[PDB]
Amino acid sequence: VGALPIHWGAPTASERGPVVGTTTNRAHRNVIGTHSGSYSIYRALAVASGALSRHHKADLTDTAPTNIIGPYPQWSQPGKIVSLDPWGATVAEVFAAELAAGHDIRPSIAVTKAHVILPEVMEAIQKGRLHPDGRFLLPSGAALVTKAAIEPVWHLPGVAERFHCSETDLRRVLFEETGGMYPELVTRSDLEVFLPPIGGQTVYIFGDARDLADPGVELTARVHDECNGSDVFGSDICTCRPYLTHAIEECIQGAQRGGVGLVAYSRKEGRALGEVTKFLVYNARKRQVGGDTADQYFARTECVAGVQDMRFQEMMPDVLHWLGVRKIHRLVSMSNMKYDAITGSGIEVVERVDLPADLIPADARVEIDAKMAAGYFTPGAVPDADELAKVKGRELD
Amino acid sequence: GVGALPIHWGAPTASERGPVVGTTTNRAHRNVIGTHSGSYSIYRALAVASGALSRHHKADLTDTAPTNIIGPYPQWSQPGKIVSLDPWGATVAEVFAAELAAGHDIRPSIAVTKAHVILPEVMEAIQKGRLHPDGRFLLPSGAALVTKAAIEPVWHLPGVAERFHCSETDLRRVLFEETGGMYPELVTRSDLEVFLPPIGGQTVYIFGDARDLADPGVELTARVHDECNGSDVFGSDICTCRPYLTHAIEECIQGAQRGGVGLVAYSRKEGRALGEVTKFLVYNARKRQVGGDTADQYFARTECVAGVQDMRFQEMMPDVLHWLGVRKIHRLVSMSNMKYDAITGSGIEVVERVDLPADLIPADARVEIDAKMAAGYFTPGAVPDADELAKVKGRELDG
Ligand SMILES: O=c1ccn([C@H]2C[C@H](O)[C@@H](COP(=O)(O)OP(=O)(O)OP(=O)(O)O)O2)c(=O)[nH]1
Ligand SMILES: O=c1ccn([C@H]2C[C@H](O)[C@@H](COP(=O)(O)OP(=O)(O)OP(=O)(O)O)O2)c(=O)[nH]1
Ligand SMILES: [Zn+2]
Ligand SMILES: [Zn+2]
Repeated sequence: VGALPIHWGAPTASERGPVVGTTTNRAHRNVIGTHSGSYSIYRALAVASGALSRHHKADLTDTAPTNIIGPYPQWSQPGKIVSLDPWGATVAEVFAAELAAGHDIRPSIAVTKAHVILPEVMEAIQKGRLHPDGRFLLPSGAALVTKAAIEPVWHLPGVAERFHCSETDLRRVLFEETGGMYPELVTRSDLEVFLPPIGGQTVYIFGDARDLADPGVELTARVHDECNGSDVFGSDICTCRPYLTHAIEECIQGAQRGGVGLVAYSRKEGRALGEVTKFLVYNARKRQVGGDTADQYFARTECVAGVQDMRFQEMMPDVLHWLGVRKIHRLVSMSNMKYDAITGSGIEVVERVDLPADLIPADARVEIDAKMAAGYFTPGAVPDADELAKVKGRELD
Repeated sequence: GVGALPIHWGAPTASERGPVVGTTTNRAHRNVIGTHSGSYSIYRALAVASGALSRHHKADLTDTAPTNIIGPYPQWSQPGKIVSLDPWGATVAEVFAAELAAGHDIRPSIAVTKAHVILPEVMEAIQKGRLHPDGRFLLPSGAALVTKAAIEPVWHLPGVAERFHCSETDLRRVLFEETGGMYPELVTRSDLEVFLPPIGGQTVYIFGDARDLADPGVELTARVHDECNGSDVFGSDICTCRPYLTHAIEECIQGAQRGGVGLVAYSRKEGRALGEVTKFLVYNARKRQVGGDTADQYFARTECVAGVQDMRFQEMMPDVLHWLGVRKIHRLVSMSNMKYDAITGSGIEVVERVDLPADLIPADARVEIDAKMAAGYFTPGAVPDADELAKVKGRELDG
């Protein structure tokens, strides 16, 4: 009849206990916050307008994962996974008794399958770079994938340790810097788990999810942070979608050669500054005295945002650990921030696959040159001060 | 010091309206619930906790101003017309220059810039002769020249409540309860009317001249598209989303080329605003149910998981149109009766409705679009019957 305890990192589901973040019975709630990231606000609108009963509980029939992921040892190693719930995809199975007992437990992960058709993959086929095999890649250009949507679930003591500050400071600052969101951050130190109203990520798996846990199977992977204006709209000011679709191409070939491929797509728009800040910086970049130069790229963000980047890649490897990933043979990525995080978490990276020069869009030179000067991996020449001062950016029109 | 500046929502001028002060550098100046950047205030907090970002930092807005002048328009002050974004949010540096100088730390909630967008479907449209570069709107590279505006949410709680035909205090209590107590000020600070929710906003892509949006004598082609990452980015063939998005973009480019103007609004409402986890759960149940993935079961599968078919509440979606001065949409590249009802209900005339051509429906999206048509989505001709909707049109899992 009371709220179930949570022992983060315990080796069984029973011992770990379920994340109860629903609101149908507040005496059962054992976390701060609520499911579905931002979309709790829309659920509130649906309740307030009469469309949805505040008493509704999901019918989870037939929703269970299409592919079995874990459990793996990483799920129970202390401090290893702190920003998602390793049991979040299998709650209907591992918490069946708690559900029947009356605890309204929602999945925070869902696993299904798809056929993804990307125009860049269809072109890769037309140009003889890819050849359909009928298993991973079809003649239509469709790739067969497993995909997993993963919503955030933060163990605040683990997150604090991840960031080298005390938990009470992390929680106080979370409370203050959001204008006082969730006073239980400072008022309920007994609650260790937080469901923030932020986007999560989506994992695309090419081949067998279980091979992600076998470091003897060659793994091609990219962690991609959302860039809507490119990932969807193809703006030529940045490398994002070209890098994403190049990685997808490489992942398909990886699977075809008998390995496995992984793309994680994490919702951190604009370096987790959001899109308004991102567009303000573009304007400042193009209007500054001297033109849009690579040697001012980072400074223009700094002046608006007070920081260069807020993605905190130190939590990004949790999804890899959830998947059992223990080694990445081909990391399709250049960022030294991502590379240090992944390898700093124990995961070997064998080959770093930089973005081929011919995929850089017409107004993305400023970005990629600044990034290589800042330490992003490249096999070739790093731009020196003189090359960074070239006005490589297009004028405002 | 000075107290918090009052806010008179929908006042005739920026000065009378008052700035949205949602920063945290000075708590005494805050005059709203919440903070800027939607979801991304959580990351800002992390940056401050880690010591990477000073809690005293304030934006240098030098050179950030809109690339295109949007408004002001009468709709910015019509009662209850715009309740989910701040019409002054793009121009705070100009219209609240005084208050900034009096020490009120005021951030934009809107940014307006320009871009060259290069979509593969547009390149292919050129190869097939559906589109022809003109050098001004569409380049031979396939790049289209656009103005784009990122709009983050700013809610006037009394106006939002009215829009939903419920009392303001009921709306605010339910927002508080159903989020697990997100912002107690919702129930504790009835004097604060304005709420900055931690949700995504939208991005408007304008083909041609933004000022023409306010001129109903200029032919407007428009789509309001709700985010579907798994299609809009990854092209899953279960749904129509990216085909509809890129079809609309093609139509907007052409509209601008003929002397008109185009608009695509891209709103962050993943999975009918249920989010992506619920969306994937429903796909699984669709494909495993007795009798297979059929269109007459499509909406039932969502209701069983989510308790509703849809949470996007299109009732707030026309606000951006009114912000842009749109009074008439000559070609609405959309089918949803929910969107159409909200748009016309809000006073915007719609002339032609442009359905998704049959040949752009992906291989496993037949279930979706048939169910939508049978549910009342616009279609130029016949709607499917009880039979037809009962055909197992959906691919099996793995499949
Ligand atoms: O000028 C820019 C440059 C980058 N981004 C954002 C988008 C996202 O937050 C990330 C997109 O790409 P990716 O996910 O692949 O990250 P990265 O740091 O560029 O590393 P790499 O591509 O080497 O993996 O950068 C901007 O908003 N404005
Ligand atoms: O099976 C589905 C069907 C739809 N969506 C969501 C995604 C988003 O919430 C919207 C996709 O794009 P759009 O913005 O164009 O909405 P629509 O209702 O289909 O109306 P129309 O396309 O006719 O304008 O529907 C799902 O999550 N699963
Ligand atoms: Zn980008
Ligand atoms: Zn879709």
